[PDB]
Amino acid sequence: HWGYGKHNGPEHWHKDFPIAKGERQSPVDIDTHTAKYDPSLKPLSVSYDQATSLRILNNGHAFNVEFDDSQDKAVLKGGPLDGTYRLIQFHFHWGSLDGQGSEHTVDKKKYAAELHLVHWNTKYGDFGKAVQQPDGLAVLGIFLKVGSAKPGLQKVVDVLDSIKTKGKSADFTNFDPRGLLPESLDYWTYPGSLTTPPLLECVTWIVLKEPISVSSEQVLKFRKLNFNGEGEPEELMVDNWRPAQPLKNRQIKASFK
Ligand SMILES: CC(C)NC[C@H](O)COc1ccc(S(N)(=O)=O)cc1
Ligand SMILES: CC(C)NC[C@H](O)COc1ccc(S(N)(=O)=O)cc1
Ligand SMILES: CC(C)NC[C@H](O)COc1ccc(S(N)(=O)=O)cc1
Ligand SMILES: CC(C)NC[C@H](O)COc1ccc(S(N)(=O)=O)cc1
Ligand SMILES: [Zn+2]
Repeated sequence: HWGYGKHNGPEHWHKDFPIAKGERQSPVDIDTHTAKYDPSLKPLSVSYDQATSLRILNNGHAFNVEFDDSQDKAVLKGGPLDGTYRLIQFHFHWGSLDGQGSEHTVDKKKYAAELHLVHWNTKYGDFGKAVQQPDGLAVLGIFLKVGSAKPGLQKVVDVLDSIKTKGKSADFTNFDPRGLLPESLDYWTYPGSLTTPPLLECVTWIVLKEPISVSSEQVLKFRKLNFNGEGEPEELMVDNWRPAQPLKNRQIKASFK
């Protein structure tokens, strides 16, 4: 199956997922001098106060913190979006070293990691229907750099020991994702795709300009996770990022001057 190794990584994905070479693939490089300020872009509305987290899962490619998305409890609206998008999960992509790990890049700069808060459009009823639509998902992407610790991340870091290997899960209730946001909500936005198979072209990407800082100890604990299942030869879960894809016939818009 697909992965991030030499024999199943991003250069192989097109053989089972031909949309890998499609017209609106993600991630991309964000050329800050080419992105156009769009004064018609509305401010983002992040309403996470009623969020209900449930569980954290090692799925063999990353770890997902999952939410109750059966009601409008934690939603994203505004910005480039029409309608209401419900938070279903967040996850990260990260590197084996601090100089790499993010999926999007900014003027070719790579950050140490990237957080993805995944939301689906409520007019399609459920997540599986939404991923079949060009405006079905909105993913809020947030860069991580290494510096001071992020206090709101520590609860996640401290549970990773219990989900070391693929298929393990743990209860993860009462987690507040507001503690993972930077101060500013200035953003870039463009139409794109899931960055892992099935690579569906269903995502409005909203990438925040301001990174969050995490400590070296926090990201070191990400790197102790395993791609493999329990009892299998250990493969550290590192460098689970897809590189930048061709922008093709797309414009990146900026919410800020
Ligand atoms: C785990 C054992 C069966 N070995 C796996 C097997 O060789 C499959 O190899 C592959 C290699 C690449 C892919 S793709 N186009 O999804 O990235 C799929 C299967
Ligand atoms: C009805 C409520 C409790 N929520 C149910 C909703 O279908 C959420 O289901 C989920 C939530 C997250 C995921 S994962 N590991 O892909 O991120 C999968 C199914
Ligand atoms: C209506 C809500 C609760 N749906 C979102 C929820 O997370 C369900 O997630 C999913 C996940 C997968 C599918 S499938 N295998 O049909 O594509 C459908 C819904
Ligand atoms: C096809 C459906 C039902 N299952 C999809 C699967 O859960 C993958 O979901 C996702 C969700 C988000 C992303 S990312 N890295 O772009 O934010 C990638 C895969
Ligand atoms: Zn992701």
